[PDB]
Amino acid sequence: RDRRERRLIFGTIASKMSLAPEADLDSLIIRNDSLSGAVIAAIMQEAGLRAVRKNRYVILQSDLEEAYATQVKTDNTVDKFDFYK
Amino acid sequence: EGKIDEAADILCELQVETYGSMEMSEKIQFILEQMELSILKGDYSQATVLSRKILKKTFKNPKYESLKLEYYNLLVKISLHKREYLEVAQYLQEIYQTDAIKSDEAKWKPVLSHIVYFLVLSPYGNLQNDLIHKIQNDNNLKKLESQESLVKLFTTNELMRWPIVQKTYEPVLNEDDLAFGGEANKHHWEDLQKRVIEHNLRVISEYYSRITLLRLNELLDLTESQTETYISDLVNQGIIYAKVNRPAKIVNFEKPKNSSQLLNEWSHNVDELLEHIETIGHLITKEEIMHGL
Amino acid sequence: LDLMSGILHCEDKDYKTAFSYFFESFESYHNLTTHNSYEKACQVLKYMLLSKIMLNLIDDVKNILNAKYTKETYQSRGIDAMKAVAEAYNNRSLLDFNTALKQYEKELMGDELTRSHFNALYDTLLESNLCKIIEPFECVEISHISKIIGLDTQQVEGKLSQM
Repeated sequence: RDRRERRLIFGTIASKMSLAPEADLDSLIIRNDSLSGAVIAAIMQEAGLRAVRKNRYVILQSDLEEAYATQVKTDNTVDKFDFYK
Repeated sequence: EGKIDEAADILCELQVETYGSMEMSEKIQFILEQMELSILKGDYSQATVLSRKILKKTFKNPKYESLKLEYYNLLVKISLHKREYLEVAQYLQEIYQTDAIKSDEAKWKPVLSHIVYFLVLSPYGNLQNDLIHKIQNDNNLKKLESQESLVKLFTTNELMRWPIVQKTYEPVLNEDDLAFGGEANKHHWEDLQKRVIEHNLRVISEYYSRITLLRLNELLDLTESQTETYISDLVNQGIIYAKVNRPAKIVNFEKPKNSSQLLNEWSHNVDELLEHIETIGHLITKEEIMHGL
Repeated sequence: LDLMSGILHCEDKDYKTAFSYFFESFESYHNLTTHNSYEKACQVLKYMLLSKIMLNLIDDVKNILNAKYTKETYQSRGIDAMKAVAEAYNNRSLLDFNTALKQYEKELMGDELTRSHFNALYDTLLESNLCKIIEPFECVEISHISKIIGLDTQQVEGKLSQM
């Protein structure tokens, strides 16, 4: 999937999730590449799982990028490798 | 020093992010006092959110002396802004068995008069009949027999002696200390009067099929404009239904036509002819036994 | 494109998903600076308030005007007209609905999408006032009906017979 079609997923799931408008999600939308509907669903679920051990209710900026590195693991690079285009 | 709102804002901005749900001893005790500061501040929403957290945790935890008694007082105090006597009546079901088992009858008698006060002001629901018999009811108490008979009075109450009973005996109503609503006397003659009209008008349909609107105002202690206000609320809430004729001033029952005549009302004639042949047929032998001997 | 798509939701209702079109557009025209005028920016604010009134949410209408992030300092005669309609829906009365009609008629009746929903909200609050009359027993004098509705005898009999 391309970059634009993902915001209709992340943005819709965020309606049922509690988060602050200060969230950094406007950044990671570029980092997101080669995902599906099932993988994105587990990303927002992991954001709330780490908030329990951190004693947090509303999802903060630390609960986004830290929880994103878990379910995103498939291959080391997954984004255009490293150069040689 | 005389600070109220400043002391509440400090605790609400700290204890929420302070405890990590490790030690539940001092945590539960301070949350009970945290909602008390919101009462003096005047914010019912701050205490409502905190009331949904430790309530389910304390229920699973064993019962304690000083801890369980704080929940009974806070749930009554939060009713100042809510002004709903139905919700508090369900919260007092726990203290009813607590003071009658763990405690003695010394402190159980004033709680008995308090729990029945929220029952009389209950607008509707089937839990009213279940709270009539209860368990420890009929304790031979002066305040209990007055409130217990008042619940059963609503069937036969014509509202003729209603201002006399409240004036002669006023234990929980006009003059009271705990669970005392209104500035002085004004909310006691309003909320209580609005409830007894709903209970009286409910049985009028079951008794009076056709009643004059001029006579209906005398039984409910209302006027032509005031009567249409209370009857419209019971119909909108799905309580009862009746007939209101404005120009003719005629209030009928308006029996529903969904029975469809023969399809309903005639089905009740089975027991009329079922008890004829079956009974007399059984008594044929009995006739020969009594006369034969 | 999001504004024109939201216009199709005016007659077809479904204002739940239509809010995302008008919300994302308001932030788009706010950053145009000189490229956008003040009137075009206020109309977008009127479309958001008009869409939430059709969706019947009181708390969300107040959050748009009170919060400076949603308002972005835009106010006019037609914008304040949506506040009177939101207050008229809370109390369910046609007095406050027609109160802002006479003073704001310049901007309020100027927009076609607002005037198209004016008669819709006119009957919406009118049907809600009838639900209080129709719920009890019928056969009540018309003179007492107009006092509850708040309009003239000829107007109440004309609108009631239309439904």
